Amino acid sequence: RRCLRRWFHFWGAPVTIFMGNVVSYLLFLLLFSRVLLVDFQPAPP
Amino acid sequence: VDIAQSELFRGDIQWRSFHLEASLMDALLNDRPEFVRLLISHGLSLGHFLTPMRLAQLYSAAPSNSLIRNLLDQAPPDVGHVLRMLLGKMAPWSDLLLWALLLNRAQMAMYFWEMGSNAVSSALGACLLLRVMARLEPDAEEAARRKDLAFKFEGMGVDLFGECYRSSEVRAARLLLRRCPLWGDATCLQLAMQADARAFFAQDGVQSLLTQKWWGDMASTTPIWALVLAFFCPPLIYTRLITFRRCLRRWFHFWGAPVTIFMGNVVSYLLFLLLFSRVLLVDFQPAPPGSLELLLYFWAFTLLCEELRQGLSGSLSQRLRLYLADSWNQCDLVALTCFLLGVGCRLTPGLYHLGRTVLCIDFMVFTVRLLHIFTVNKQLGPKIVIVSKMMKDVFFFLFFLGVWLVAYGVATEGLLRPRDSDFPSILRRVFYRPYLQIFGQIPQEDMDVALMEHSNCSSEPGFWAHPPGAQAGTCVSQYANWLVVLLLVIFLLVANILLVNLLIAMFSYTFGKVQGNSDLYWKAQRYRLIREFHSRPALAPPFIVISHLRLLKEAERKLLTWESVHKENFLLARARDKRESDSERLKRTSQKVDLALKQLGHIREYEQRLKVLER
Amino acid sequence: ARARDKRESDSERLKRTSQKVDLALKQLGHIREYEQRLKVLER
Ligand SMILES: [Ca+2]
Repeated sequence: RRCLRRWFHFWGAPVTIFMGNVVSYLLFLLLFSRVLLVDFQPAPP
Repeated sequence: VDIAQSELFRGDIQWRSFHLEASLMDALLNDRPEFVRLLISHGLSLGHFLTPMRLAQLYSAAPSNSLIRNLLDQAPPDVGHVLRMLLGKMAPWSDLLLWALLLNRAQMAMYFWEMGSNAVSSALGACLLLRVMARLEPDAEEAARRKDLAFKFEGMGVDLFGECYRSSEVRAARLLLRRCPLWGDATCLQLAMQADARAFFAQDGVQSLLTQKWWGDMASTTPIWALVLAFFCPPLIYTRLITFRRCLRRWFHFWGAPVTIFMGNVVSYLLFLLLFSRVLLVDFQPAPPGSLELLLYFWAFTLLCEELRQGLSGSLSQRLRLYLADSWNQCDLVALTCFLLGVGCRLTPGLYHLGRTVLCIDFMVFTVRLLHIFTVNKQLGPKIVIVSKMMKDVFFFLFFLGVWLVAYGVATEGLLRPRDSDFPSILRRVFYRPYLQIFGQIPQEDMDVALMEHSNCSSEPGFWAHPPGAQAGTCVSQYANWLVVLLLVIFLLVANILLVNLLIAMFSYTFGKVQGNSDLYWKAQRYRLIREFHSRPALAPPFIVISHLRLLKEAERKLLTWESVHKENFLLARARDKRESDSERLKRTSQKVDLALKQLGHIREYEQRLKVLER
Repeated sequence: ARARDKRESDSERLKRTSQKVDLALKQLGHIREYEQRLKVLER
């Protein structure tokens, strides 16, 4: 289908993968700090 | 082509216009600059030659799906509409030159401009057209050729004008530029402004011309201090201090000069800020606005009305857009808008504080706008431009620093485990406090456990210390405190030395690189400034209101001939210079040698035949 | 294009020009000898 073809075309482009990866990476750090500064406790995780 | 002149035009054969008409057409369609030059050189009546049908043929000869074809398709050449569209809808040679430019036949255009009439005006016009064409060109490679050709014309136009300027200063400068152009209405300079012909404005002649317009009727050599004394002593103008009914004529001459309007405006602007601060720091109160606050509101309203006039008289959408283009006009608009919000919030019963806050920021915008003054001085204008080009380095430093601050800030906070752990404070200790450490504010007693009391705060296992700082956390762990100090050492090393020094290195390199271009850019922008103040009403902003309320042939033939003669002389000198260059002499010398070798062979053959006949 | 560019360089023209001169000098000598022989035969 044309719609599916365009969808993969956009989401398969190297740039979009890069940007998508970057956004995920930032959230990872933000999650990391949240865990490290607050959620980290001697109790079980 | 050399063969044709050698053989077809050896002189042994006559020729006729009709004979050469077909060949000329072929050369034009096939882009044969040498031939078209040669054919015209042979006494061809171009004016009687060109026909509208032929002209249509040329345009039809555009290459395949060339950009020009797209414009023609969207647009019987109908060229006039095309140009009117490209610019914005604000003698055979001229037509041929226009045609050559559209098809990007560099040599063809170059030759036609040489035979043209309005050489200087045409040169800039070509420079404008190509740059617009290249910007719109999608090929992304033809644009490179168009950009190159544009530079060639601009370089040629400036070279010609310099010759004209030297020959007859008053003649060229005044009449040759200030006059209205051909194929357009905006003066010749405006064409340069549209084309962003940095080099052209960079020329000495125009700069001298602009300076003359900048000072208006007053002599361009008037000392600045002398102007200031005159400004504060209006009667003083009539003395011999300023070099240029008679009294009224002189009065308007002095007060109408662009420079005096600028200085008068600057003095008013400073007083505006001084009034602003007086209101902001003292007179601002929750009570209804006082006398001064009202005066400021009226004063600001005058600024708003003034800036409105600028945009309204920069094609409503066209003039609005170009007015918005100027960065300073953007600064004015944002400044005024914030001012309205401040007053609006100020009047509302419940938003007095918010009103004051936004005004304080607004005042910051107005003060920053004051940097426009430094764009006048020739030793500061270039500096301001260069500063604009440093933003690339600053952003690099910020992003690099921002990464490091997050890396160090979070790690330090993680080790300490402060008990406050309140989100606003967390941000303070993660970003703020580390940031200040760059500038010598290093709170050792808030991070080094050795400098803090030991006390029991939380039942959590491990040891704890009580920092004295109010925002340093009630109690911070001390498990691996040596690591915290170690990071502090690393952080200072990286941020406080490596990055800051690296930034200085980038500025040193960037400043050296863009010093040349920045100087040209300022010189070009100098015109835009002068035009802006040339049309501004004489009175100052606080009193500008009244001005707003009050607001509510053969010589040309002689001039053109004068232009052409210098162009012809300029080309001949350049062409002769080429012929006298070493390489050309070497080429011509070698050819003569071959001719000599040829005759030597013939002589040698003659001797042999004579020797045989000696019997 | 590169090879032609080299052949059109100034140095190469100078080299080729000098060689042609020597050839011209050679023929001049032969012509000079021819004139001498003809002059002798003029008797
Ligand atoms: Ca303005």
